Amino acid sequence: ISHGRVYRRLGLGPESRIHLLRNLLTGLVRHERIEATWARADEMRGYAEKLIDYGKLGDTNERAMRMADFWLTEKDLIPKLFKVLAPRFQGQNGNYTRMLQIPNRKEQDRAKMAVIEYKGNYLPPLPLPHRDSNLTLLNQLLLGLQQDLHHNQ
Amino acid sequence: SPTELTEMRNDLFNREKSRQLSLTPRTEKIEVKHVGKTDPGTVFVMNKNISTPYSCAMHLSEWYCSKSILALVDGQPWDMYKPLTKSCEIKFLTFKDPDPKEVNKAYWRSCAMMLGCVIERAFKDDYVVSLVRAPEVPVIAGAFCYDVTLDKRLDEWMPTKENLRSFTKDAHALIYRDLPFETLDVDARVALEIFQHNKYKVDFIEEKASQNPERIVKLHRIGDFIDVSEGPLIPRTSVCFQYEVSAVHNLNPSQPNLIRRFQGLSLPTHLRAQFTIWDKLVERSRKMVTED
Amino acid sequence: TGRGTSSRFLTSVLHNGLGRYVQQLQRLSLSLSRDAPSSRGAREFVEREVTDFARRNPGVVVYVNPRPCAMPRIVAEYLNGAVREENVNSKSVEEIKSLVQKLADQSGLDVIRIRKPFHTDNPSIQGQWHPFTNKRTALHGLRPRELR
Amino acid sequence: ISRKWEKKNKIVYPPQLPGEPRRPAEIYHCRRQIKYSKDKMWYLAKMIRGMSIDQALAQLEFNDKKGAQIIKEVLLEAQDMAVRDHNVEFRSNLHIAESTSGRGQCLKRIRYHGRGRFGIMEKVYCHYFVKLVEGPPPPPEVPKTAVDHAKDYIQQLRSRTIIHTL
Amino acid sequence: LHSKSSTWWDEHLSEENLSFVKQLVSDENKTQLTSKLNPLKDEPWPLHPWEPGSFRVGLIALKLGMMPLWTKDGQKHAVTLLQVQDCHVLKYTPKEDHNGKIAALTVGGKTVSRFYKPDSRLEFYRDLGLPPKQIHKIFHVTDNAVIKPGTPLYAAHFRPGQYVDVTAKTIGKGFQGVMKRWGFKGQPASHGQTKTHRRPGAISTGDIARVWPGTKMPGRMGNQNRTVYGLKVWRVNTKHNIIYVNGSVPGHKNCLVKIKDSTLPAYKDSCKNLPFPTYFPDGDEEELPEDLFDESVWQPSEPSITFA
Amino acid sequence: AAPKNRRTIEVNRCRRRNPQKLIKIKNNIDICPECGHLKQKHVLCGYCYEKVRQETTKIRQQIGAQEGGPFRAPSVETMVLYTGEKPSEKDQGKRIVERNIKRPSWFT
RNA sequence: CACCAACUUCCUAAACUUAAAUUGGGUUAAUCUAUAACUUUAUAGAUGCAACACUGUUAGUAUGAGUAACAAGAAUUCCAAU
Ligand SMILES: [Mg+2]
Ligand SMILES: [Mg+2]
Ligand SMILES: [Mg+2]
Ligand SMILES: [Mg+2]
Ligand SMILES: [Mg+2]
Ligand SMILES: [Mg+2]
Ligand SMILES: [Mg+2]
Ligand SMILES: [Mg+2]
Ligand SMILES: [Mg+2]
Ligand SMILES: [Mg+2]
Ligand SMILES: [Mg+2]
Ligand SMILES: [Mg+2]
Ligand SMILES: [Mg+2]
Ligand SMILES: [Zn+2]
Repeated sequence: ISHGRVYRRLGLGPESRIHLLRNLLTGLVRHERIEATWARADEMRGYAEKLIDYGKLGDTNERAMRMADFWLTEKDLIPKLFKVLAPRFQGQNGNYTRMLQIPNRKEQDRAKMAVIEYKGNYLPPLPLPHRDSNLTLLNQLLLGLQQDLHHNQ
Repeated sequence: SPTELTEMRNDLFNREKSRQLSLTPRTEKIEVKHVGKTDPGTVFVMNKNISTPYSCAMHLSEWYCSKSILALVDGQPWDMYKPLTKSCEIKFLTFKDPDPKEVNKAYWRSCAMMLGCVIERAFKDDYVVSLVRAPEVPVIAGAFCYDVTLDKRLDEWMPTKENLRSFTKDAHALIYRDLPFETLDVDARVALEIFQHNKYKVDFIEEKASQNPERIVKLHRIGDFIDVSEGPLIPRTSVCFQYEVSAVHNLNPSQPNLIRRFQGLSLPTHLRAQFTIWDKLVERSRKMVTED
Repeated sequence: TGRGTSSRFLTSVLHNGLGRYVQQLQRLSLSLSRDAPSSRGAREFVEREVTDFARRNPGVVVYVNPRPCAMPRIVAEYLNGAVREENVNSKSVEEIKSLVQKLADQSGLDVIRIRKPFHTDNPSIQGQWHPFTNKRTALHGLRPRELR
Repeated sequence: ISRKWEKKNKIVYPPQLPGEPRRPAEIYHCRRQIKYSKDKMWYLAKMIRGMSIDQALAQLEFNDKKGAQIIKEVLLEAQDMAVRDHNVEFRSNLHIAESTSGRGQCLKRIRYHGRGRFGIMEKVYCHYFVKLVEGPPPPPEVPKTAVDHAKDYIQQLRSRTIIHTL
Repeated sequence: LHSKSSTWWDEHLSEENLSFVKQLVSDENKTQLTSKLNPLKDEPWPLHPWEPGSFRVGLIALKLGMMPLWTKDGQKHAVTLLQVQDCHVLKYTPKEDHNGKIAALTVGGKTVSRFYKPDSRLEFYRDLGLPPKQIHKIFHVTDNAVIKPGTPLYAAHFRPGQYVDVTAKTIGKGFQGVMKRWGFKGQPASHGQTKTHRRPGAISTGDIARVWPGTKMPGRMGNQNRTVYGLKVWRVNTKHNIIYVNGSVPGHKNCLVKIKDSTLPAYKDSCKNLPFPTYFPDGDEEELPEDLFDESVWQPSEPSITFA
Repeated sequence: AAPKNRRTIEVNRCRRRNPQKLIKIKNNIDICPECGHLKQKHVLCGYCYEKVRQETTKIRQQIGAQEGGPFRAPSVETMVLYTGEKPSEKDQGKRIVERNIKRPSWFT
C-alpha cells in the first residue's frame, strides 16, 4: 500500500522530515563528509545532489538563490556552494555524492550506519573497496580471451 | 605390471624421506620473522628441518592457513608444507595479492600434475600410457597442457566426448579426496632410480640436475602418484573447485613417437567463476595452444 | 512394574542338567554377636543346624565369623559371580533354616520377570512353518496367468 | 553457589607410554554473575557449538546482541590460558567442544502498576561456560543416505520373531 | 576460513573485465537469438492440417499499459497493450507422460540476465540454445498443432477479431482487513461503538464450538493467479508485436501474462481461420501490414465519424 | 484472555528452539587486505575506517582553530599540507591547513 | 446343528466366600529416656509421634513470557562544548 511512494516517513511528520534533512544537508555542505543512520543518509542523498544542480544554475538565477536559502540553515555556506562546490562539479553531470556503509554503531543501539561525502573533498580518502588486479588468476584468463576475441573480431 | 612400478617408487620415496629426517638429530630452534604487511613483527621460534611454513600460519590464525597458498622465504617462493631449513623471513601469498605471479604458476603446475595422475590410471591395463612432460605455458595461454605418449595400438583412436567427461570425474574424485601434495628435494641419483623406466623422465631429471650446481631435484607426490615438479605446488587438491579436461590434440610432428597434448582448465575455490563465464573459458581451452 | 522393570528369558548357568548337576550356591558367610538379643536366633542356628547343613551340601563353603555386631548378615555367593545378602536381624532358627535352604536351591540368575516359562534350542523337529509349506506346486512351476 | 567448572581445570593425568596417542588438551573457562538472561544467552552459546575458535571469534564480532561481546571475551581468555598454562602449541588448533549458559543469583525488586497494585520484578543474571578441546572441529553430521534408510528397514524386519509362542 | 563462502559474478572480475564480461554476454544473446530466427528452414516438424476440435498454443506477453480506442459506432473502448517479447517454445511433453489427455508445450518469454540464475536453469537453457526466459507456462495443445521446441513465436499468432483470454498474477495488496478483502459492511463509527469499526462480526454459530473451514477472515490479498475470459482482440501491431486486448487484464503494468485462445463455448472454433500451428515470418508466405485492424474499429487518419 | 493450563517445558523447548528462532550464521565475513582485521564484504573495515576518521578529526580541529568563529567558512578551496611540503603554483589562493605530522601513506 | 464368550466352576499350588457413616481386633514408621548392644540393633518407659489436598502459613522456583510495557532533536571541531 506504499508502492511507488519514494519518500520515507521520518521525524514527527512531513514537515519534521524536511527539517531533519535540512540539518544533515547543511552539515554535509559544511563539512563535506557526514555520518548518519543508513536510512536517513540515503534519504538525503537525493536532496544533496539537487543542490549542486541549483548551484550550477548560478548566483544570478533568483530561483537558485531562494532555494539555496531554505536548504542551508547556516547562511555562511551559500557563498561556498555557489563558488567552490558548483565550479568543481561543472564537468560532471551526476554522481556528486559518495555513500558507503560504515559498520553498525557501537552504542547499544546497534543501528546501521553510512558515511556520505562530496567527491573531490580535501579530507583523507575513504577506504574504498578495491577490485582485484588484472594479474590475478581469474582476471588474467579473461584478458587472454579478450585478446583472442579481439584478433578474431 | 604398473602396480609394481607404483609400489617400488612409493617405497623409494619413503626411504628418501626417512633418511632425511633421521639425518637431522635433536631440535635446533631457528629464528623466522614475519615480513608481511598485516600482523608485522611477529617472530616464531621453529624446529630446524622439521617445522613447515604451514606451522607459521597456524600460530597466527586460521585465516592464514585457509587463504595462504605459498610463502616467500627470503624473496623465494616455497611450498607451504615444505620444511624450513634456516632462519629467514616469511611472507604469505594469497591468490588475491596485487602481484600473484608466483601463486598463479604454483597453481598452474599443480593442476597439470593432477591431470597427469588421472591420465595414467584412467587407461585400461591392456594399453600402455607413458608421461613425457608438460610444457610451461603462460596463464594467458588459456589452459594447462600435459603431453602424454600413447601405445601405437591407440594411434588410430581419439577419445570422444564421453572419454573426456570420464577424465574430469576422476579428476574431481582426486579433488574430493583432498590429498595434500608432498614436497621432497631429491638428489639426481635417487631421482633416476625412481624414474629409470621412463626415458623422457630420466632426460628431464638430467636437465634439472644440470641446471643447479648440485644434483638436487624436486619431487612431488600426490598420494600414490610421484612425479618431478618444475615449481612449488598447491598444498592440497581441495584448493581446486572447478576442473575440466578441455580436449586432447595429437602433436603433428610426432613421427618417431606419437604424443598427445592433454589440455585442461581449473579454478581454485577462492576465485570461483560463474556458469556463463566458465563455459566461455572452457571453450577457449579446447583450441590447441602451442608452447612459446 | 512390568513395563517399569527389566526382563529376561528362562536360562541356566552352564546347561546344568545336560551332563552333571553342579550346585550353584558357592559360599555362605554369617556374622554373629556373642552378646546381642537380635542375633540370638542365629546363634541357635550355628549351634545345631550349621553342622548338618555343611555336610548335606559339600559344595558350599561356609564361613562363620562371630564379631561384635548389630545386625547378623548372610552373604550368598553363586558360581556365575552374583552376590546376594539378606538381613537376619532377630530371626528365629526356624526362619533362618528355611531361608538358607532357599539360597542353596536358587541359582545366581537375576530374579526378574521371566518372559516365557519354557526354553528350547531346537523348537522344531519337522521344520519351522514357512509360507510355502502346504502350498501345491504346478507343472513347470507356472505362476498364475503365465502363458509360458 | 557451586564452583566446580573452575576446579576441573586442575586435573593432572598420569604420564603416557611411548606409543600412546597424544591426548588432546581441554580447557575450562567461564564467567559468572553476568547481567544478562540465561535464556537470551543460550542462543549465543548454541550458535558457536562445534566450531573452531577463529571461526567462532568471527561470527560473534558481527552480532548485534550484547552477549556477543561478553562471550567473545571469555573465548579470548580461554584462547590465552590454553597456550600459556595448558601447553597448547598453536592458537589456531582449538575448537569449542561445549558451551552453555546457567542461571545466576538474582535480585528481587518491585515493578509498579496502575491501581495501587504492583508485581515482583527479578533482575536476572547468568553464568556462561565454555570448554575448548585442541584439534580441528569434528567433521559435521552426514545425513543418512537412501540406501542407509532402506537397510535399517530390512534390518528391522530381519529381527522379527514369532511372538508369544515356543 | 575452512567454511562455506558466499560469492557472486562480480566479486572477482576486475575493472576491465567487468565491462568486457557485461559485453561478451550481450554479444552471445544476439547470436543465439538469430540462430533460431528461421523455424521453417531448421527441420520443422510436419505441419498437419486443421480439423474440428483442435487447440493451438498461446503466447506470453508483457503488459505495457492501457490507452483509449474508438469504433466506427463512435463508442470508446478501453483497451490494453500486450507486447510479445522473445516468446519461444521450450519443451514438448507427450500425451501419456504429461498425465493429461492432451499434450503440453512450455512457452517462455521476456529474456532476462544470466548472472543471477541457478546453475540448473542455465544448463537447461544452454542445451535449448536460447537465452533464459523470465517465466515458464504450460499450454494444452493437440497433437496436430504441436510445434518443435525452440520455435520463436510472434504477435502474428493472433489476428484482429479473435476473442482471447489472459491470465496473470493479480497485484499484491498485502495483509488486509475483513472489510477491504471481502467487502464486509463493518460497524458504525459513532453512537457508542467502542473499538469496533472494521472488525469481523460473529465468526460462526455458537453451538458447533468451532469455526467452519474456509471462513472469510483477514489475510493477504492479491498476488493470486487469475484469468479473464472473452477479451476481444482489437488490433495487432506486427512491427512491435503489440496486441490490443479489450478491457482490463490482471496484473500490474510490465507484468507478464499468459494470452491464449478463448475457451468459451461461443469461441470454440475460432482458431480455424487463423494460422493453425502458428505464423512463421521466416516462411514469408505473405507480407503482413504493420497494423491490423478490425472492421468495426475506426482507424486513425480516417475521415471523422459522421452518424448519418 | 488468560492461560487455562501451565505449558510444559517440552512444549516450551519446542517453541524457543525452533529453527525459526535461532541465529543464522553469517557467510560474508572476510579479512581486510591491509590490516588483516575482519570485515563484512559489503561494509567498510572499521579498523581502517577509524584511522581515516581520527585523521579527519585532527584536520578539522586545526581548521577550527584558524577560523575562530561560527560563520567563517571560506568560499575558496580548502587544502591540507603536512610538514616538509610547500604549496605549488596551482595551489595559490587556497586555504592551507598545517599538520605537524608527516604525510600519511593513505593520504595522497 | 456347533463354536466364541465372564476367577462362575474346575484344574497344579493355595484359599475357605460380597459399596461406606459407624464398631472390634493385631501390628508398624520417627524421636527421646532406662538398661544394654556398638556400622545402627533389643526389651520396657514415654510423646509437639507419620500430610498428594483446608482459595492453609513461610521460603524457593515455574507458567503466561523474553511477552505487555519502558527511553535519548541533528551534525561536528564534540558531555561544565559550537
Ligand atoms: Mg503494498
Ligand atoms: Mg518502496
Ligand atoms: Mg499511588
Ligand atoms: Mg513473574
Ligand atoms: Mg460505514
Ligand atoms: Mg471508535
Ligand atoms: Mg470365585
Ligand atoms: Mg504432628
Ligand atoms: Mg507436603
Ligand atoms: Mg496446602
Ligand atoms: Mg520464564
Ligand atoms: Mg503470546
Ligand atoms: Mg510494544
Ligand atoms: Zn582493514
